[PDB]
Amino acid sequence: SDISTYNGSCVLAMAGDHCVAIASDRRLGVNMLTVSKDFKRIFQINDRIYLGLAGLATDVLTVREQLRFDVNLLELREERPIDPKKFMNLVKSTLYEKRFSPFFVTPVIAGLLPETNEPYLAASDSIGAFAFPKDFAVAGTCEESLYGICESAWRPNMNPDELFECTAKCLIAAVERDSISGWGGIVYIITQDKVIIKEIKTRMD
Amino acid sequence: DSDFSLTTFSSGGKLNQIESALKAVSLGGQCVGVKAKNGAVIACESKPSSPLVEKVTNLKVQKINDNVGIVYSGVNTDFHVILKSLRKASIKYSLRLGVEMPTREVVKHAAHKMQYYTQIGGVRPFGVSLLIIGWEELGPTLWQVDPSGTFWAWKATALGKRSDGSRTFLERRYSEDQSVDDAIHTAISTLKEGFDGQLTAELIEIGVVDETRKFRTLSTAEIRDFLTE
Amino acid sequence: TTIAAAIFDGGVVLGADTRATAGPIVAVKDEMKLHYISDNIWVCGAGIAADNDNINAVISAKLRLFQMNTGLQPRVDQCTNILASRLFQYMGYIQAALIVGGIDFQGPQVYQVAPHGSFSKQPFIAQGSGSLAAISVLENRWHNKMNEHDCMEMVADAIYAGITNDLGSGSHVNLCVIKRENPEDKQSKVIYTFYKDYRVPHENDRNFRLEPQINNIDVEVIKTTERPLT
Amino acid sequence: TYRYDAGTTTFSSDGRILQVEYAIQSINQAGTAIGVQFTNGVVLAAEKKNTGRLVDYLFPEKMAKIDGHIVTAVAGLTADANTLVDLMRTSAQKYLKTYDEQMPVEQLVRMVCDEKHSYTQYGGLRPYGVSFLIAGYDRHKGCQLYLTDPSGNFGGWKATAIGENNQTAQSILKSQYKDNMTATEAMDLTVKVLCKTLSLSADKLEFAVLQFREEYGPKVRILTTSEVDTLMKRY
Amino acid sequence: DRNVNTFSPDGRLLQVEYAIEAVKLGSSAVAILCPEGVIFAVEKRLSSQLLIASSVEKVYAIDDHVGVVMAGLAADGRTMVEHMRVEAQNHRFSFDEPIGIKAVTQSVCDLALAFGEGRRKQMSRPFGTALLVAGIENGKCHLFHTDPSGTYTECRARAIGGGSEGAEALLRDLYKDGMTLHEAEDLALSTLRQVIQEKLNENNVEVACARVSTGKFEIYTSEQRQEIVARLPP
Amino acid sequence: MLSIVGLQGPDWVLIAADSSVSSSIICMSENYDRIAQLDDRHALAMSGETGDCLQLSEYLQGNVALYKFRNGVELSSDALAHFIRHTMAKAVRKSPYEVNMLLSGYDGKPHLYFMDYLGTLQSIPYGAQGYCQYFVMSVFDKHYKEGLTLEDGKELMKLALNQIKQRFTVAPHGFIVKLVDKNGITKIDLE
Amino acid sequence: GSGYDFNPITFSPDGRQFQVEYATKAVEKDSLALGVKCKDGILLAAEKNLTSTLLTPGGNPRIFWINDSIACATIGHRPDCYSIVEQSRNRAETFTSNFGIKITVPQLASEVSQQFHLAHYYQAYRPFGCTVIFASYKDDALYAIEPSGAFYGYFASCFGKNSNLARAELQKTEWKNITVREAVPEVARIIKSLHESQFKKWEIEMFWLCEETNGRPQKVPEDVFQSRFV
Amino acid sequence: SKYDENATTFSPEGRILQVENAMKAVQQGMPTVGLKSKTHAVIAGVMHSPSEFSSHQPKIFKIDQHIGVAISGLTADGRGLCKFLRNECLHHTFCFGTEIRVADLADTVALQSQKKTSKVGKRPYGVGLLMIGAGVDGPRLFETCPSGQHWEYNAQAIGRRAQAAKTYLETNLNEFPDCTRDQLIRHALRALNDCKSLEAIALGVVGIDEPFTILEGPELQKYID
Amino acid sequence: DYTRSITRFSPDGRLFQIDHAHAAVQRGTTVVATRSKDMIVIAVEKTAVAKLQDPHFSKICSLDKHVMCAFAGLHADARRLIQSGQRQCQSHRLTYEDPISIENIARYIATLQLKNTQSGGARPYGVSTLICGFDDMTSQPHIYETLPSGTYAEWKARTIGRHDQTVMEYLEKHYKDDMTDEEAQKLAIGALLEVVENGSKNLEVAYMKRGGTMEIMAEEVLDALIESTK
Ligand SMILES: *C(=O)[C@]1([C@@H](O)[C@@H]2C=CCCC2)NC(=O)[C@@H]2CCO[C@@]21C
Repeated sequence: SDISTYNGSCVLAMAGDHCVAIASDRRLGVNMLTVSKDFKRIFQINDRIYLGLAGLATDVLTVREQLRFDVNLLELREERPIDPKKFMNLVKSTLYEKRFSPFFVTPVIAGLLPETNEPYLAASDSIGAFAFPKDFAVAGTCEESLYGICESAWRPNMNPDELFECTAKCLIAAVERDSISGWGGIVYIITQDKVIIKEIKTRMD
Repeated sequence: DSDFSLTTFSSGGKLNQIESALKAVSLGGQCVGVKAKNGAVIACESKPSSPLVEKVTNLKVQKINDNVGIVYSGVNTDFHVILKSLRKASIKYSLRLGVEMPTREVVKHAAHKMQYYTQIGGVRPFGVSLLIIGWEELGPTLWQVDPSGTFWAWKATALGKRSDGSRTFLERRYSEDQSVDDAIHTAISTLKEGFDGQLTAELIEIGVVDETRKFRTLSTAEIRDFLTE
Repeated sequence: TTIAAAIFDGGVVLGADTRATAGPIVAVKDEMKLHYISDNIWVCGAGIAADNDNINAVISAKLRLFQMNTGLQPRVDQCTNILASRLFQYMGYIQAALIVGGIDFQGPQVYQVAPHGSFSKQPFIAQGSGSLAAISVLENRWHNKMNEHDCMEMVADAIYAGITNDLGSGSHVNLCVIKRENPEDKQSKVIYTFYKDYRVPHENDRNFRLEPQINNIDVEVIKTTERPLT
Repeated sequence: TYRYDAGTTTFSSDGRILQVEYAIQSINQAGTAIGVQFTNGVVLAAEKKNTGRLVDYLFPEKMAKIDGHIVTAVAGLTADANTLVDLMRTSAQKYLKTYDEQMPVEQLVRMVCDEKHSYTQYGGLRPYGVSFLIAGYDRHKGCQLYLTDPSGNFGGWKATAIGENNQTAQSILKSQYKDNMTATEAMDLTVKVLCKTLSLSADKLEFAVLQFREEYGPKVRILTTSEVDTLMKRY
Repeated sequence: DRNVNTFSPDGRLLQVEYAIEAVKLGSSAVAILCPEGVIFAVEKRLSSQLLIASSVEKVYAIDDHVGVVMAGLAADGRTMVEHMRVEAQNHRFSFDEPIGIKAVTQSVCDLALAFGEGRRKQMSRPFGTALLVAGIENGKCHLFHTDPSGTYTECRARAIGGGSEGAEALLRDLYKDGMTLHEAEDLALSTLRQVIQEKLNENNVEVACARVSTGKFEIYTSEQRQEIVARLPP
Repeated sequence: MLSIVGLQGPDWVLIAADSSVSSSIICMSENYDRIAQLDDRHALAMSGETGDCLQLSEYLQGNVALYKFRNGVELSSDALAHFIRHTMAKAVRKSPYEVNMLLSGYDGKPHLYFMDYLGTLQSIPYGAQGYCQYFVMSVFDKHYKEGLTLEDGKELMKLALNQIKQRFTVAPHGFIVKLVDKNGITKIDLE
Repeated sequence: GSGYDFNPITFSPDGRQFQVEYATKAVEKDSLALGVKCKDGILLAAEKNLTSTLLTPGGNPRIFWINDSIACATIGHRPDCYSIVEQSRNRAETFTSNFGIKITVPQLASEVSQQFHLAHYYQAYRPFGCTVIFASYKDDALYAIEPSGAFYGYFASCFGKNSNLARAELQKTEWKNITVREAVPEVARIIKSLHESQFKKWEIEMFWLCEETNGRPQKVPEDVFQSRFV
Repeated sequence: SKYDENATTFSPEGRILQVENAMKAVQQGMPTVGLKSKTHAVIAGVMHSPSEFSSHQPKIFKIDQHIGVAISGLTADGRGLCKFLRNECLHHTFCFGTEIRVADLADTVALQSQKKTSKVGKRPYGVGLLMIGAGVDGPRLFETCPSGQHWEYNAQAIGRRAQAAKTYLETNLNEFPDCTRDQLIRHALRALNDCKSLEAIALGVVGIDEPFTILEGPELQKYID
Repeated sequence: DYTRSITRFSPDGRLFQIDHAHAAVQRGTTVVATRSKDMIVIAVEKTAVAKLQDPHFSKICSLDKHVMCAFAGLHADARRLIQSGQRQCQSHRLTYEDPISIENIARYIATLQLKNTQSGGARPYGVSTLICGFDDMTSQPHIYETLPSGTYAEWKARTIGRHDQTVMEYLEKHYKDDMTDEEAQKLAIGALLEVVENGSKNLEVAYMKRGGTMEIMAEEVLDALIESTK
């Protein structure tokens, strides 16, 4: 049918009280067939930046490696970690350089601002049309489901526990309505001090 | 076919073309740079060809981006080419990353371009040394970029005409605790030391990065205000 | 999308809705469709959000490099020519239906640039899906040498018309008023005032929300690990 | 034409590229750079070329990071060093993109030496007048220290030196270098060798300490000015 | 001067003349044409007995019918014979026939003088090798001589290498148009032995015949070389 | 649509592939070795057009040998897997290799990677390319136990291949199974 | 004297382009060719000092067609002369391809002087040791390009050996007052007066572009003026 | 001498010394003679035999059906020019379907040689061509020079000992226009004989209706008398 | 690109650049490649600071599982030769599926050196290479010596680098027509020791057995063979 639908993906990011939460389904599916339940769609890009690539597994790995190439080169040439906004623009540049042969992945950058520690969500389409939702950034084949659940469920100023609570529950609700998405979830709660990587249980069907 | 390198190591390991470009810098007009606590300054004795020259049309102190600024000593046209390249690199950095190219990134790009021209064939090294000021995370920064493409980082330095005397003057009359106004005064005094006759605000261009971390060229009124004191 | 720029006596008023849709779903409710090009030029764009954002950033970089090297204020017809040439060389594949709105020595100028590279100087322009709902207001309320406030209200009402009548448009009306800092001085500095959320339609806001959020999904955590942020 | 060509990619009557020999001489005129391998890491040290009361020692000049597992000290033209460091960083990240693995140190050294050799064999361009002490770690060969030349020749060294008084530093290392040393022991050895060969102001020196730990992995840290001063004051 | 493609005030390409000198520094080789076949006799210079003689083969079979012997730089001759082999197989592919001896000779000669310097990206210097191209075309053996200048001449008898001039002088009164292939082999080996500085032996010589009866360019084995050296008057 | 099935064990990998090569409706050969031994440690089962699979296998094997010879170190299984992934990612966008692979390698640890023509790389305990996955994944899910012995592994792979034979309409006339362990890639028969 | 005479792009410390000066010497060595603008047309006359009596009578042209309206007298290095003739033909053809009309001698001279200048402006080229006099009645133009690339329109141009005396003699006549048919005897007399005795056999290769030729280049017919002399 | 560096360098006298060296390289070739009658054109030349038992190197070449060239100088450069001329004839017989004029071939070869002499890194062709053609332009003879120029002749001699042939041609110049094919060939062979230091002389003869043909050795015996 | 024809002929007929590349080779470490009926052995002497550097940088390389390769000369030109040879072995496998013939790969390396002698702007490889190995298509071990000139010759036992003439004399004296594998090892080791005053700590010996890969001799077996030879 569609190339994006080939690898079912469901990436969510939510903004809390000086904390972000990026969750993702753990399924590597090939159209309607589940190949794996240990597929990593969220990648740590920086100490306070995580990138979830919701889309074609091929382009998830290609974009992740290309942005690890760009971020590593930037941090070597600048002796400084990349900012969440700098990395957002980097991802936008990476996707628009292939604008006319686009990567079939929508990135979701969940980061904390380097100094203020404020949440920073930045979700783009296949070609880097980045949005900067102060509440939640969704991507993948569960896009409509995630939008619907997070619009009602997300509330401002969620602490890391509450932020994890909706990230997990809201992602579970999204994946359980997407056939090609689910098979376990992983939620990275990024805070000022620690990153909490909680593997949550979703439906395995 | 001129693709051979005209900058080559001499019998003793001395790039004669690099030394020649450095001499061109040494006869290219004195420009001073002073790093204060809360900013940095780059001034230059931009004495025009004649009183008929319009200063604004060939300002030696120029903007690379909102946060980075550059002065030079040497071949004016080489500086203009490097300045266009640095501004283009900064706007490319903004396109790819949404922020002005960092000060040390601008310095490294200028250094890379100059080294490239010292290695590729059919070209001579750029006969300019660039004093690039801008803010890094730990504070203001002044950077010398030589024709070789080697870039020093300085608290203060002059690298133009009579730059040895001016660098001794800076060694003798520089202190870290200087403010941006103190740094501008130090740069103007250094220019006075290495300039024959009375110095005038018309004849020097000053560009400063301050607490705002934005590079701004001082208008002739501000330069005169500094000179009078 | 509803973008509309008109030229009033003292300058240009550009306006845009803040709704980016990922198909039939409203992806963004605060989308920025007014793109700063130069201090005197702003482009409000419709079509593909990535294409609009990137082309506006690229032309803003080109004109910033121009103003730096040459010391010259970017011209609205210059920006429009660059945009039209770039969109023509991509044969309309960069779906950026742009409305350039600026003030140069020729005065306040509003240009349309179609995704295929067809530009046109027009007093008032509306582009996007709600471009028709907007242009109606623009057709009925624009007149030669109107003051800043009337043009602001007209462009905001045209963006609001697109918002309400068009499904692809919605949320807030962001304005950007390019104007000379001293209107009586034609040589005065061209400044811009961006009115983010100039209109926030109250009938278009979330009017209900469960105060006790009802949820019967329980999270079972397979594995937890905590890692330092440095 | 070619009247003013220097024959950079041409042999001499002795059989050595005179541009590579002049580049080596230029390195010998540059600030001393010393590398010392210890148990699970390599310590690189170097003398800054720009050392004045006014020079602001903001960032490393002779020391550069190539990747999380590779660092390089350089003797010679700092500009050519920056160019080849950019090339090495791009190559290491290219290898990481291709294999999802950190580039083996010997392969990055072979890449920079292929670049430097290509400048000595093709194109009639000036050779890269730089000698790299490429310290790094890879699973294959543990922690390694390689000495590159403008000719494009490299060799693994337990400890070595380049630059001015490189022979004196090599002799001092030979007399003093031990195997399976600790990070502190190797760093003190580098301090001793620099102090004897090289004045001696801490801010004039640069230090980087590659260290492989089974837990953290290969970690490269270029010692800051405060760290270099604290380390040197201990001698 | 100082550039490869420069003409002396005498009207000579200096690099071409120097490549001719390089050929004069190469191992001797005598090509004797007779109606039965063309016979190459080549001095194989063996710096040691450890040198595998078959690997310093100065004779190369360009095709079944045409072969070549080099004099001068063995590597430049390798390039020339590689080009000739590609040309012969291309000709068989394009025209379903063996390439003419003159045709392949002319092709390699055209390749020979295509050296250049000073222009952006070709060989940079003339081939320092002279070839004695010989083979059977239309039931006739043809012997050609190519030198670094790119000129080729059909030859009834020719010599290339260090002894080229002395070999030609010896061939003056020793070569006749009606010799048998037996006599052609004898004359080639005699001339070579005379113009070399070592006693002729089957191991330090390479003999090859473009034979009309077989219509093929074969390279003689050690047994055939012994069969020829035995008959020689010395 | 050729049936390649991989099964990763605690210290081994059983990689099986359809041994029947075909031209149109004709089964040209019944013992075609579709599993490519890129290295002595890595066997790459490939499902796709015989020509595409052969060319990709030869390219990857040549590159692995070239890496082993250029640098005196052999590629890991993760490094080789990501090199294959990079090759496929390059190909898909420009000149695609239409081959879905299972890379089984032992470099001191067993590894099985699910790779496809697009370039999706995933380490898997078991998997398959072709339509056989629709038939074998469940059996693996039903019968795979962590710490599976090599004999139990052969039994499970035999069960999966028997399911391919019995339920897949285009039943491969036979399979070639290879054990990738500390001893290398050894072809085996599952009976 | 000094080493500034080997590289065409090298400037002498006096600003002299020595290679260009040597190209001009090559022009001055050649037998003079001249052109005169007349009422009915333009007459180009080239003195051909036949080195050998075996040279074809009327062959070895020095006047060349460039266009159905443009002729080209050539002086100096004959290889460079015909190289510039063919480059002028190519420039006219490219001009027609780009613009449809036929080129004019002023801008044809500018375009060919571009190549003349590139010869001594970029390295890897030899300055053209030829002066080319482009004549066109339909453009009423007589533009001579020099080896440097300096091109000027002339009322009466002349280059080659004894070019100064030939120009001094051309100065004695108001050529536009007379037609080409009465200009031919005058120019022939000029060249015969300046013709050197050492060259026994020679010819006067006259061409004209006139109304009698309908503006087309044409060698002056033998009946009108027998070009061949002894 | 010091300016004899490149074909791109002008000597202070306006002379390209490398071009003059190539011209001398032509003057060192074997005696070549060309003649032109109102109906036929002839090129003849004593082919060079480097060795006693080597054949005489071919000197006359057939460029097109009614065009041929006799090379004098580096025979390899002559073969390269023959390849170029045959390509030009094949692209004029492709674009227009008729045979090119030998004047146009002379123009093209002169242009190529001049481009060799005008750009650094290239050498002038060390060969001079006596090209005879016949067509709508009539019989025409052109002596193309390394410098990049061709001189049209009714008769001409180049190479070594060519002064005697030139003298003979000058003596019989006015006879050539009316000379028949056989008489023009006889004049060619008797201009070469004055250069004798036949089986060496090769002669290509063309006519307005007669296609260019090469006669060598005994075939020319009938034209000696 | 740059094309300065580094390698040109001299008046005496010598390529001086090839002489200089041979000088570079002759300043390289000695290599000794010897063969038996079934096994080839290469012994390279190593100059190093044993207390301060790793002796793991080997002159002996493996172009393929059947092609062993050693070099004398510039280590960077040799690295380029070895890299190209490995690429060519793998490309021959790609194009033929058969292991590249030892003669084929030796010819390829010699042709690389030759192309550097022929390509403008390319410096001849200052490396002489010993390409050894086994061909199943011939059932013969081969040892070719490719020179900087680009000439390759097979040898029964060949040496390159410094002291190459002394080691050649040793090989000629102590060579047996039908040596056993251990006899080939002894010949190579003794030939290298004839110029080296150090044992296993200096020498580096590798070998390739019939239908086998390259195995580097241990520091225990090498020393035992050294003592046995003495
Ligand atoms: C507007 O045209 C629209 C927006 O996404 C818009 C795109 C350009 C500027 C950023 C936001 N483009 C679209 O694809 C949808 C369809 C309806 O109009 C959109 C909302």
